[PDB]
Amino acid sequence: ARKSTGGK
Amino acid sequence: TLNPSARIMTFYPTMEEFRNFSRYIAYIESQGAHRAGLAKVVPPKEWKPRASYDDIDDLVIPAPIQQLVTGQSGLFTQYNIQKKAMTVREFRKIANSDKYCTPRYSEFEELERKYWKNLTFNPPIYGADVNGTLYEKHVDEWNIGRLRTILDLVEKESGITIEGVNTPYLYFGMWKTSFAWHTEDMDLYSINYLHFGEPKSWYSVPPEHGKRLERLAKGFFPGSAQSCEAFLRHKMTLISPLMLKKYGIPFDKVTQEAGEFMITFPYGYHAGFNHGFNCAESTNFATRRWIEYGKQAVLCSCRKDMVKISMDVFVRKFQPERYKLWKAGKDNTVIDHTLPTPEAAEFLK
Ligand SMILES: O=C(O)CNC(=O)C(=O)O
Ligand code: NI
Ligand SMILES: [Zn+2]
Repeated sequence: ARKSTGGK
Repeated sequence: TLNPSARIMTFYPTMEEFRNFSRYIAYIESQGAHRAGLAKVVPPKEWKPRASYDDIDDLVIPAPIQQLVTGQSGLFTQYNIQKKAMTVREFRKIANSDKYCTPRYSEFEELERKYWKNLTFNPPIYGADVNGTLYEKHVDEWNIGRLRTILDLVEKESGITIEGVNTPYLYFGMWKTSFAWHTEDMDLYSINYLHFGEPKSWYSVPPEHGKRLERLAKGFFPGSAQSCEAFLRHKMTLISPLMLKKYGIPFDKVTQEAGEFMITFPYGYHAGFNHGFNCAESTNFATRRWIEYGKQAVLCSCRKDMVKISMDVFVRKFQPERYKLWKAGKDNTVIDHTLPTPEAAEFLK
């Protein structure tokens, strides 16, 4: 439900 | 037979060409720009989105991320650790301090080597994914808050807002802050405007060699691949251009400067880094060409609530001949990554 720069 | 090299193109539109955004995207596609995966557009001198950036030092970055990188030999995984909220002022102080500032260099090739040499050391903070816009309300040309593309059908028909995707994000960068190899959510287009600061450098693989990059990525990280088809969507995977060269993946490089737009195209894999303290604005958008990319996008399943758009609205409106076939699961359309969007016809007549 949202754009993200990146995870972990 | 347009842009057969698939190299990154740069465009210098007049204010007249510039005004209608969708129509200029169709134009650059008529010139083959999309084949590179990435294009630069330099807006006309008289254009400016904001009279001044003197007032934003009090803006909040609610979830800055520290970027821990692990790896070696051109292959890395980036872990993005959410730190506490800070202000743009607090961020700029860290960005420009002796600890985090941009190292001294001569040619870009030198800054690039230092990036690939040093990216696992002294983890930087990226002020990423900040909801908001730095365009003034009256700015009618290439306004990232309202580009007026067919992506607007999502909100118009369903009322669905996907932050970052059909709304704008701000990104405050410092030296050695990175974006991992990725295409956009649902394989959409993106637009990125560098409002100010030091440059942002980009790598891009042509959409037509995209699958080749995935096959290679799957081989370098076989565990991640075995547990999620679309693991590159996690945005944790960094691969140097020397590694891409070593295994024959065509790619191009480009540096974006303050005042320049970048456009990324459907299924155009890209990656890169910031040179120092800067601020960028981004969102996604669509053309009619995107609809088939959206129907065929391979999505991440292993994380909850990842970005997924209902294609139903778009197939009904723009491909009514194929809707029943598609709904039966029998639409076997093969994407030709060389073809420009239908809207480009105006420019090819
Ligand atoms: O600036 C960044 O962190 C990376 N930007 C993009 O991936 C984009 O605009 O599509
Ligand atoms: Ni992107
Ligand atoms: Zn996944």
